[PDB]
Amino acid sequence: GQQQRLLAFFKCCLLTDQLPLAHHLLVVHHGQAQKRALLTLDMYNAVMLGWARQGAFKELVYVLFMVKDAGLTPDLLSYAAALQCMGRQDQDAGTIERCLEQMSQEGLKLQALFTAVLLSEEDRATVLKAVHKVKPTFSLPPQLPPPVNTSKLLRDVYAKDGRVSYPKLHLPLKTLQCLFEKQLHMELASRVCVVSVEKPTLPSKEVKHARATLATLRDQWEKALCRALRETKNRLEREVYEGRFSLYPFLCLLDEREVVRMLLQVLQALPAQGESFTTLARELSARTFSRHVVQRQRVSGQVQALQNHYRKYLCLLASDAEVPEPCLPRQYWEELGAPEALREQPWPLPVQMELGKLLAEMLVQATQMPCVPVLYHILKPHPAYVQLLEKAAEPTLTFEAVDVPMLCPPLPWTSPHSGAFLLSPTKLMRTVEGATQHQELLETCPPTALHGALDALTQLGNCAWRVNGRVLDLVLQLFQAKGCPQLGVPAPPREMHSLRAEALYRLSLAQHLRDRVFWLPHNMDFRGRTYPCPPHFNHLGSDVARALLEFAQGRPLGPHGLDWLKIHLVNLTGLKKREPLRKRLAFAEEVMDDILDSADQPLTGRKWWMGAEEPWQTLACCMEVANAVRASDPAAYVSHLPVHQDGSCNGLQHYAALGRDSVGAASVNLEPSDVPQDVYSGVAAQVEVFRRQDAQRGMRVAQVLEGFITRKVVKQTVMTVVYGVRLQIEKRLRELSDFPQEFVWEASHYLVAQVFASLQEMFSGTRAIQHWLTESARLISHMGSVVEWVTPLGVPVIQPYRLDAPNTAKQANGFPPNFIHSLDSSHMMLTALHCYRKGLTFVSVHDCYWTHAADVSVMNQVCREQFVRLHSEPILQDLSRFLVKRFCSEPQKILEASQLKETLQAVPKPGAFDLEQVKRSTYFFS
Repeated sequence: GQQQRLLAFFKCCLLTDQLPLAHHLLVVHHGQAQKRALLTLDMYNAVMLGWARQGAFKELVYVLFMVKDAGLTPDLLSYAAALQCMGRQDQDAGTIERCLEQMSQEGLKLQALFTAVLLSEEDRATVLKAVHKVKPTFSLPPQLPPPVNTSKLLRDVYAKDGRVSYPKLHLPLKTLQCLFEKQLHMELASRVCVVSVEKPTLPSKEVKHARATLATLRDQWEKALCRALRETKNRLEREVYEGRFSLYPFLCLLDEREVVRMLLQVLQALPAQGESFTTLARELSARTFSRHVVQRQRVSGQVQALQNHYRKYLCLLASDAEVPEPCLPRQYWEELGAPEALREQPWPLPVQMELGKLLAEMLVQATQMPCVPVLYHILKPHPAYVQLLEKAAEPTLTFEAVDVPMLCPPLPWTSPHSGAFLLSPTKLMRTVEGATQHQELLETCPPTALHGALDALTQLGNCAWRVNGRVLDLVLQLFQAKGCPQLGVPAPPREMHSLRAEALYRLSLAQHLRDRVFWLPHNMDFRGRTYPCPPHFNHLGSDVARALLEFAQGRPLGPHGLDWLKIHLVNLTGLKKREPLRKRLAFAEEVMDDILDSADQPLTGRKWWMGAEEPWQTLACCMEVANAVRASDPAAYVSHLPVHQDGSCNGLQHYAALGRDSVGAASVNLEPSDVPQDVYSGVAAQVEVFRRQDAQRGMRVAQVLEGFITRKVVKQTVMTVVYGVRLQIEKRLRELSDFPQEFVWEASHYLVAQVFASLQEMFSGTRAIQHWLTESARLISHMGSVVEWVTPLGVPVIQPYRLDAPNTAKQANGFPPNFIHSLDSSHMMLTALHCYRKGLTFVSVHDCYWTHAADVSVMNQVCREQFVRLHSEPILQDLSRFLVKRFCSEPQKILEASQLKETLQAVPKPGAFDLEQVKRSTYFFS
């Protein structure tokens, strides 16, 4: 604990150029025997590096003398730093020769020092200049091409074959450069004012009085916060000289005015309900770190180097510019020469928490509101303050530049730490829980294994997005004047105000991005799932958000694209959902008049779209069907709107493929069919028979649920049971007012149990695979080991559930769903990478694959192909061998590891289902 803080303290002092300050602490700690024991070679090297950059040869020699006094043998870092300081001071050749004589005798080879001990380019250059001055020639190692993954699944993606057509964005290179400059200013400020879409309040004395009081209050808060920052900085500095670890350099990394402004912005943004103190502290620490990194890059010229590099990179992503040899974005960034920043790595979690907590305490204490403190400590905004904000109705609402989607193409994920936002540090793992373990597995793993995940994430991020003007205007009209809950636009009206605020933020961002093209990067999850980095405007949020968001890129519909759009509209409405595709197209032809009338008069018309399950998506597809038919050639028409191709229960499909089941294949459309089979309906029928049995039993849950087990409710329960770790299922039951809501929770639980039993009874492969996975997970957790496994792609995935040791039951039940999510992510990533080779634009929303109408058929075929290949590869056998080699090889717990050996060895036997027919399955992703 303390050692990590001390190491963080010394690295932070290098960034603030507070070398005397850091050295004073080091000397005091060295004097104390107990503190000296904590002191380590890495800390000594950090002080050495700072003094070497400062060029203080005498100070560096004193640090080396301290190293000898401790008795530690100087490492490669120590010698690289001594050489760099010698270069900085252009010291005589004899001293450099004596330093190289001390090296290797007690400093290892100079080649090893250059290859390892990664340092800033200035540090390397100074060390090399010293070596050049000294007699040795240094023998700089030559550069070697980056390793390329040889895995069979990824072989096609990473092959050197030239028959590839990588997509290029329509926007010109110069326009992309201007967008880059706008994004760079956004990152610089980490704050962008966005106009509110709420109807402006009439100007009045009370509203104006509230605004004037608020402005005076903000000025007072600013002054008090600045005074508090000065006082805290002085106290921390006094502690540092005294000899006690402080957060003074952490506070100095960012300017006092900037820290005060960020604190005031957090106070403003804090919602009426409030936010957890730990979350707020984490947010403040991460923000301080991001703004510091931005400042360091601009002052040190990393921003200038980034401008040059990124401008060169844009040629690949700009249609007008051309690159002679096609490459993936990460490969391009690597061939150009990734400028890896050292600061990219974050502070230790204790230090981050301490900093965030201190800033939050400063905000709470400093801010005072006449009735006293604005913030109450689970921080709660003062009720009068919330009322004042409501009366003021400020036109502009400031959001974080990270929260807003980037106006520039996302930077390639050359590494987990270095990707997405160019100036703000973005970790690859979305999940906060078990973040350290999640990324430790990623880093230990060879880079080639994670290349596929990085490339897929970059490809999903690269896709352009634009808002729909017509949909946005109609939604604004409904939102501003009252609201339509059934349609999905929140009314002004706990949950209600939060929903209204969420709609306000999303619509405000859409208004800000009224006609600009915005790029949102995609951040992975432990389950390998892909989630957009922008929280406010991610497409996953809602149906209205999906309707607003359409691909900026324009794709010709093609000969069958119009048919795909009409089928998509029928699917979106949900009418005739389990009938053949030809029938769905025919139904679209039958309901075309309603389709057009909805497209033309959403508010005052037939309003047929409102009846459909997804009203806004139905309206958007209506608009694109109207535009298609109106256009002289529908095939020529460019349809921005995404076309979605989900595949029933993907997890159930994975289970049936993993353990070959003929009935399972037929039920989940893994076997060629003409009459599509609804899995949800079959499971509902089994639930109904079990319902009759329970009705015979004393329990009345069945009599309560009679006639109240709809396909939609069974759908939610099936998804939860398979690819879920219950709230949605109970909510579905609540919607039915007729259904006795006295047993909503009881009914949800009973439904979950019955659906799980039904799924196991109908599907032999599903029951066998689930049973083996659950038993293996339980017997792995038994040894205090969280069940980790490598996906077929090669990405490490580790379950993060912990109890303050692994929980045997949480891991045991979680493992089948997490494994299913890992397979789903692997299948989606293979589909995305192959589609990228084809040139298709692929984005994954939840479990649904989204692409342009022309691209739907090719995406479907790629999906089928990848699925076949994936399952044909021995997923079960490889998992069994992997888990044996990992957990079973445990001398400490060998006694139960032998029983785990037996359990893993008894893999579920495959049945008799041919995977090849999946390709010929029409309804697999229809």
